Amino acid sequence: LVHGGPCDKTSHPYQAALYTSGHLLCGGVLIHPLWVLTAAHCKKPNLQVFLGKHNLGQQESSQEQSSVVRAVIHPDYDAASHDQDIMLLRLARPAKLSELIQPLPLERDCSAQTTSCHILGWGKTADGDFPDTIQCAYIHLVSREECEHAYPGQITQNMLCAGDEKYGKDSCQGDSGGPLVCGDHLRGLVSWGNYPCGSKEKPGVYTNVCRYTNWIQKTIQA
Ligand SMILES: N=C(N)c1ccc([C@@H]2Cc3ccccc3B(O)O2)cc1
Repeated sequence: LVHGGPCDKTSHPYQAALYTSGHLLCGGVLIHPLWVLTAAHCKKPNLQVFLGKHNLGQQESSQEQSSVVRAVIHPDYDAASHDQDIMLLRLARPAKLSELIQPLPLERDCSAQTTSCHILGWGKTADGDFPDTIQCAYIHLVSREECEHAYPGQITQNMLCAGDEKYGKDSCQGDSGGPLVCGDHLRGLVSWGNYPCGSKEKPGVYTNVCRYTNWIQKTIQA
């Protein structure tokens, strides 16, 4: 996350860290003791999910670990266009809940007009380095028209755009699958965006979670 700052250790209990080959690949969202919601482009071999983490460089008393039993990619995910970029991860071991491990409620209502959001993760910071401490930033939901102009013919109804014209607060490499939180509900998933990271002109693109209400439930019920 570029142009943000360290999160408060207690303000992100739903945050997941996804590892592959000994390094952080993506973020994720705990939405159920058995399920982490992430981006479909985060599918990599032998994913290890870490819950209750704040500082990646140190073993913490609150952290929990789990292998993936089943990675469920949306049937209509299109890798070339990033459309329907959502994946459900079934945890091998259900998450042991505490004050630092809790699921985030999803936004079911597509009509919701809360523009004031926040992003978080352990992705590349302004200096081009990967932080050990989780980063936060307040960003705003950009218009469909503004996004459509920034990325011609690449924005679908399954995508949301959020940024900050003021300082260019954006998600970055390593923040993918992570949350876009609006009104203490999951509004989006870090999907893709401008390179180098920065939303001063071209906003960050997020999977639009409200559209997947039915598929999520149907997957968890299976
Ligand atoms: N809004 C942006 N500027 C933005 C955010 C996240 C990404 C990557 C995409 C990715 C690809 C492959 C593996 C992981 C990721 B991810 O963590 O972030 C790229 C751009």
